[PDB]
Amino acid sequence: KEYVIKACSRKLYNWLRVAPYRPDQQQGKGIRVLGIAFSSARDHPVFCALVNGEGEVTDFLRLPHFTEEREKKAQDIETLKKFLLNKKPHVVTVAGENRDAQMLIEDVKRIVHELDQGQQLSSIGVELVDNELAILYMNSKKSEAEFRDYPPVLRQAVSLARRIQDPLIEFAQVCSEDILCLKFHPLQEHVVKEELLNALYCEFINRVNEVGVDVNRAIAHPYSQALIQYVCGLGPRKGTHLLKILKQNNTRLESRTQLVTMCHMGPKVFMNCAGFLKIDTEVLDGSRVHPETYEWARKMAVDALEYDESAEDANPAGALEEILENPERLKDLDLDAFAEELERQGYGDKHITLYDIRAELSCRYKDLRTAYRSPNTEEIFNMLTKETPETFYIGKLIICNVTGIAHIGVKTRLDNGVTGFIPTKFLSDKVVKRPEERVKVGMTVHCRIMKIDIEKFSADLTCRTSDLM
Amino acid sequence: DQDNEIRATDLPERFQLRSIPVKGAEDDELEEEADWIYRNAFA
RNA sequence: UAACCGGAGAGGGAACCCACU
Repeated sequence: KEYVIKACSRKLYNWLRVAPYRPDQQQGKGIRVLGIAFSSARDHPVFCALVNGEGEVTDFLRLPHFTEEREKKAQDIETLKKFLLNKKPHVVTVAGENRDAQMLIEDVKRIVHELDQGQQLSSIGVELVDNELAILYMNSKKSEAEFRDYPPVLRQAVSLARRIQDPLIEFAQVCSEDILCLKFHPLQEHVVKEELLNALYCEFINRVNEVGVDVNRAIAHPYSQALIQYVCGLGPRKGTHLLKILKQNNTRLESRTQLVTMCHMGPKVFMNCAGFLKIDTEVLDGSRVHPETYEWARKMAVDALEYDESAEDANPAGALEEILENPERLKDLDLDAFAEELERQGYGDKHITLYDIRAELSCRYKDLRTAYRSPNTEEIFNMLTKETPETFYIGKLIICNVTGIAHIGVKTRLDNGVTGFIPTKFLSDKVVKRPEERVKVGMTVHCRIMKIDIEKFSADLTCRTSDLM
Repeated sequence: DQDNEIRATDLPERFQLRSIPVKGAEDDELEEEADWIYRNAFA
């Protein structure tokens, strides 16, 4: 049970290393994410949802025309031209069902790139995005209260747009229960999942305390609300009470002590969350600087420019805003003398904590989320096919349904939807009379696997009965 | 009813739900618990 | 490197007259 929870928690920490898309990996803030959500791509209504970088759905369109029709190859291209002319995206987030969905994504990329249809005057790349959490975040009750008119395809496009915006907000908008509907190991059902749910909550609290939460979005956006359920010292009831207080009196945050000046939160509980609450506005209230380190961070910022203080909380603005712009002087600050002054006033050995105070003075509200990771083929294959190559093993018999001949070869599919190419060596031809005696075109035939090349659309399938044993 | 003790106390909500059966660890228990966690945290 | 279709036991009666073996 300990090693199963460790193997599950490693996949959780991998999945809790969020990396949403940003503008150029940094007009307006964020990226206008046009999420595409397909249903079948076979002359079925495929949906698109343009949600802006502020975190709100802005537009939507349908697409019931695809290249169903067997020969009208520009109807999907013409529909995507008329739809992309009616949309102003900044990133195209496409889902994936089969390899035909990858070919449709390639057609959408040919429509976007070969016409400058990423801004209407300049090409903007279409990013491949796996769809496993958005397929279970479009059936959630939160996505059933944002709109009640449209089907789940539009909610899947909106879930892909929100996942490209931030995956931690999706993890902070599913109850925890809802985390136990995503499987990371095939043995987490036999063991008790109460401690596994508490470890998932521990990893979510760790991510929320590393990244941080904004309070000026939890009174405006419902998608960015319910974020205090994973803050330090603020549980579900305390987070719901804080949201009810901030939405009942219309209270806004201009500092961090606004719940201590109005008597909204406990003193010791506010000191626990004195480095986990952040506001858009004092100047060190949107950072991890506590109220017992305000006049030390400001003293090190005054010492980082050699500027005389004006009773600094905001008055010495040259030492305070120019250090938020760029690191001005770090050789004028000495952490040995700073720790010595902290061992006579303040009363505590703060020598490497002042490195974090300096980092907050340089770039406050830093996010520990990792960079956006683009799909590299095994990540693509595992995403769109939902089957990994570690599952298959040499020695197992798999049924393959042949569909087409390549020129003499055997091109088929599996039951899991993976394209396999059996060469003429197993079919018993090179260019000679062909493998009808080995396998039947159209039908499915069991064969013993001898190779695993699912990424490159290859599979070794012995059609000889003497090789199955 | 039962949320007033969570929302009206000067204790954290996570700290309340982290030592719910017995709250707090005293000074005289501190070193013995440190040695017990040192012996038991190694397996 | 493809291909669109689909739903099923209905339903009455009383009275009178004519006719058949």
